[PDB]
Amino acid sequence: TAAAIRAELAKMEPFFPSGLKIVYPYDTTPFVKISIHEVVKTLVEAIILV
Amino acid sequence: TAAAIRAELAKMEPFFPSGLKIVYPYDTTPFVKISIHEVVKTLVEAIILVFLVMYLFLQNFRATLIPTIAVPVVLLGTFAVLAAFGFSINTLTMFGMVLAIGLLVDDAIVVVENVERVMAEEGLPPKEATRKSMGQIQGALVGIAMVLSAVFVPMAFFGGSTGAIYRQFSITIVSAMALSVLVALILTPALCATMLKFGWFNRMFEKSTHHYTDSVGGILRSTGRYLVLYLIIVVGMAYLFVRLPSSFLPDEDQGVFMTMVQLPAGATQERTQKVLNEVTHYYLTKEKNNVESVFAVNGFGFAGRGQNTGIAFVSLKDWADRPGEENKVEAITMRATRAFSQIKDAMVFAFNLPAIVELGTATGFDFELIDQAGLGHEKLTQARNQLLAEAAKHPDMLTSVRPNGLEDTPQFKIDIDQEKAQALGVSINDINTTLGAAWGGSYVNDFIDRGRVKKVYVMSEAKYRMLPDDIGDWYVRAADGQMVPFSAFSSSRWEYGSPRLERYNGLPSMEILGQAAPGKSTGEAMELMEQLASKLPTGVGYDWTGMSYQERLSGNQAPSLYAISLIVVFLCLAALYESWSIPFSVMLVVPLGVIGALLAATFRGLTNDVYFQVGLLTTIGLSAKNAILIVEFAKDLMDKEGKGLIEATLDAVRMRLRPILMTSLAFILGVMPLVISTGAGSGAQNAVGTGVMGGMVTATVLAIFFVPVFFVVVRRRFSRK
Amino acid sequence: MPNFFIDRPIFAWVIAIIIMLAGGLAILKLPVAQYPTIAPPAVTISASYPGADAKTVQDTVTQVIEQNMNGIDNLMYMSSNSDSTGTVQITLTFESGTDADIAQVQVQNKLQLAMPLLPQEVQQQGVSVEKSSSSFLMVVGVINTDGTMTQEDISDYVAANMKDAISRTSGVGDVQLFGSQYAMRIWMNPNELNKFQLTPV
Amino acid sequence: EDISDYVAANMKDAISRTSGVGDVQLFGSQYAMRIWMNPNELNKFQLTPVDVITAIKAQNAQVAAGQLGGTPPVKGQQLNASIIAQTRLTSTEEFGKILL
Amino acid sequence: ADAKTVQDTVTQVIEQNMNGIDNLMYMSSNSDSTGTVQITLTFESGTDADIAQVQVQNKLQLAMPLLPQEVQQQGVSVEKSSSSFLMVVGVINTDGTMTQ
Amino acid sequence: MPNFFIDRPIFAWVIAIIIMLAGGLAILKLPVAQYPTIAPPAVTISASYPG
Repeated sequence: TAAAIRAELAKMEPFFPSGLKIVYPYDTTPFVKISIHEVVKTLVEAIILV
Repeated sequence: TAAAIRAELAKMEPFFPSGLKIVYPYDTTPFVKISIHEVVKTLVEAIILVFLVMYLFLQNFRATLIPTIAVPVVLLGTFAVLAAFGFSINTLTMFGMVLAIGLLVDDAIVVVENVERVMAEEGLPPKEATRKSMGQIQGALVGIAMVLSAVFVPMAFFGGSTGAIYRQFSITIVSAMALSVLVALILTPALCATMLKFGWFNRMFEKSTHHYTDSVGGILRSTGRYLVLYLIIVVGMAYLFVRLPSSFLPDEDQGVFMTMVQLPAGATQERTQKVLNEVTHYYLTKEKNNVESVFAVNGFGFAGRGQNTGIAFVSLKDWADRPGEENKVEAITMRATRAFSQIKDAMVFAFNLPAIVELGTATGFDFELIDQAGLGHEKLTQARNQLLAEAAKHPDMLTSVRPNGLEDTPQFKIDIDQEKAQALGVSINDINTTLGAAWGGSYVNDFIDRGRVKKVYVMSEAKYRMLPDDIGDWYVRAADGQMVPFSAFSSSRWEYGSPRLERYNGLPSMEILGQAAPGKSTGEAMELMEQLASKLPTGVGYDWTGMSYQERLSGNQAPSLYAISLIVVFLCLAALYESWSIPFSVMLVVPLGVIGALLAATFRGLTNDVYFQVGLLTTIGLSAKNAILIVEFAKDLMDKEGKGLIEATLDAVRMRLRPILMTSLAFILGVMPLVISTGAGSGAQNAVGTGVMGGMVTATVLAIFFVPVFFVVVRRRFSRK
Repeated sequence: MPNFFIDRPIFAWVIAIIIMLAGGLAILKLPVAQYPTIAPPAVTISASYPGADAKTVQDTVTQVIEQNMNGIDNLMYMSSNSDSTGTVQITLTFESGTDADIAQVQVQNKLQLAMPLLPQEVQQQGVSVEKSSSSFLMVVGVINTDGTMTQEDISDYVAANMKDAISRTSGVGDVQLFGSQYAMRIWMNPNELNKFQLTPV
Repeated sequence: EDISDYVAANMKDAISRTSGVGDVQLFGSQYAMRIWMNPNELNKFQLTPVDVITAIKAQNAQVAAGQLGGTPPVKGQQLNASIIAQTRLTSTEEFGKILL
Repeated sequence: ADAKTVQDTVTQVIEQNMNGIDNLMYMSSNSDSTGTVQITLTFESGTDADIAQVQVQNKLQLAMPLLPQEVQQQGVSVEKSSSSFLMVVGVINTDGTMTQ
Repeated sequence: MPNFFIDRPIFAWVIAIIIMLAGGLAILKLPVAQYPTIAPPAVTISASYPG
């Protein structure tokens, strides 16, 4: 859904008035993206130690 | 639903006034109804030809009654499984039975066709034969089936508007093929150990067999020309494959079409009718050998009511009464349009709705042209006007760009002066109501008509509301009781406004239909449009919706799938022969079949429609199945015998003749009708039929003298050095 | 393996048969629908404002409804479009797969919130929400052989007496009417209303 | 209160009709056509917001009007078009110049 | 009210609108002389009750605009037909203080 | 079981390719997130009628 949010948000910039920025404050999506790199990595890295 | 309507009505009929019939214009129901049942006839009947081929090759009753009663068992079982799987009976799910009737005659043949030999080895033993034949065959049936699956299933794994159409073939056949093997390990073995067991007649094959068994091996020797011949036949396809254009589903003659008639905005109801008539009449007089009825309807907008559009449900005869393509909805409705667009001063036109195509292949694009900023109606018109303009300069490629009927019409303002009115002691209310009660209707409340509550509306007799000078008739009592007339607190002025406001997704939009006609690529059009859709003044965005929503979305590469199918046809094959090398023996047939099909499809006026892949996979695979049994008998008549080099291939290709020629002629002569079919549902039948029959013959012989080369070519060239 | 039934048949000669009734039964009741479903669901609110007019229909109803349309799962687009024949139609194409019952629901929650702003005349007019294909299932001809009735008389008969159940029959997603049911009609006249000192009011 | 308006009536509708996008509460408020009463100056004219409202309500409203060449027309008839009548105030000058 | 003054102000109308609703078997209706209107609607064998009551109900919601104001104030309820189940506690007073 | 496969390891090995081949596609078009659906569903009514 975040990927659609931004995808739409991309659609509504080309038409923004004279000088309007879309700062992306508070978002709990980069966290997920990471706490999946972590595990997924400790997996290869599990597989290695064994 | 149609069952119900038609019986709801039923309960009516006995009670309506005097002479009041229900006639039946445009109905789409029965075609489906006839259609899937014209296919039923095919199975039913092809179970008959298969019974006869299983005769000129066997010459017994009860020894024929056995392989022919297999398919009918398997099939019926499929219908159960289908139901299990929450699926329905319908075209896809039936052709997938038809194409599958190959895969059933064969698996039965094959078995009895083998317990037919070994009865030329054991003098007179039934149970001994059938049993012996089994085992040295049973783990072979299991494997083919465990490998044809893949020649099917990796389709119906790519979803989208489509995919779910393929999934129907896939499942139908992945099962019903499985039932084949249960019949095979249950019905066909016994029962052919129950009721199993002309000098210029019989002797035909057998004499001409050695002649085959001779012509073989001998081949590719003191002229290696044959192993080259493949690379030729191969480069053979790939050509023709890119030449043959592709399509989803072949439009059909359902026995009914409709005719638009949208005049321009602001026409009159009385004129609109004129146009309707004439259409109603053209059909009536001219194509009266076809046009059995015409339900003319005027006022009826397909994208919304209007005094300027109309519709015509035209209804044909029983097909059977209209032989040759000239009496096809396609032709009927071809000349039908040329006749109109003539003598008609309105954009009239007739067309046959594309079956199963709830948007799938409506050919072209919707390009909604949105107003992304505070723009407004006028600007936007304009901005379209431009984009529309350029559209024209690039007709270099096939195009036909255009809007929908929101063309701005003259409107007649009437601006009430709230001062003069209160100044004359008129209220605004009293005014408003009078205006738009006489000129716009108003429905006060509900009276009752013979015991059915109905509506009640106040409004001006037509004659006192027809041109701006009548707004001259209405006065309005003021608070002094003096009757005051509009032209006392008001004043009018013609101008231009819009008879439709589109919006799309919340913003004002404007629909622009358009296609890339015969020539270029539906993806160019889009591209192009997008390109000139970035000029138009600032504030104008755009978008796709509909067939074009689903273009940029739903295309889940086939080859990209069909490869995962190679890999699985291989590892399976290997799996089976235990050789990272034997299986190319068989995979290599693949081409020999689709060689026929990408021909005949080119020979007949045909496409890459579905029904082509189904009749392409049913050979691609079947072909690779008769090829297993002729590469399985080697490595065996070789690894488990006193034989080898060509001694292997020997009685192998030798034994694989009667079965091949029998199946191949069991199917083909069976798919006979399909190919040249009558007319109802033909579309579907003809395409199924030409792609198979002409891709069967082309991999029956042209493979029968051809696998053997492979096999040797294969492993001999893996023992080299 | 085969051996089993090879010696002992009549045990295979019944599988086949059971197996056959299996598809006998499963045929009596298998849905012979036309072809598989492939078309995304689509709901359409559709209001109407008596002799209102396009800009008026829409700056006064359509935007009002649209604005209120959110939190609706699986929604691909919506597309208002609405005629100056006093008449609107908003059609929302939900995703593919989506449960039509629900969307149809989802839609009417949010539209419900607009009811209270429409113009009374759009209300009383009757506002509606549906879930069907665009393209017509079938047409039903109603013809009068004696010529004992007219066009206007039929569209009546037909509305009073037959739409009613059709409109109401499962699977009948939407009935159009090729005419109109009757109504007391008060074709006024100004010169008079004028004479006697009367307004439509 | 310039941009709030932007996002609200230029971007909040699609986002909230966006995929996965459940509910969507907006920090800020769309543009209203805010008219501010003056107490003594209303008083200065013998007038309550009641009259104010009254005004607004008939000065700025849309109004269906029917059509020349109406629904069922007289045998002949050629001309057919709407009859735009009274209508909504889009600006702010008018809201200013309303007749109390 | 009374039956006509109910069958034609409300039970009709209401009923000209039960169209749209899914799996419906048949529908009867009472209009008696005490202001009451029942209008039960039995539905095919195992259709989901929760979902039929929706739409039924949901579809009432469009007739209310045409119900008369006396009725839309009392409100029309929609529910699932059971009139006799589990237990029925009774609360009496056996010392004439409290009336019905 | 063994004794087969151990005799006849291609087939074996083949089974092992498929599983991997098969799955591991389902890595390329299988959902992804932090937690699956974990909280219970809730629904909210919302009245709001002037001060």
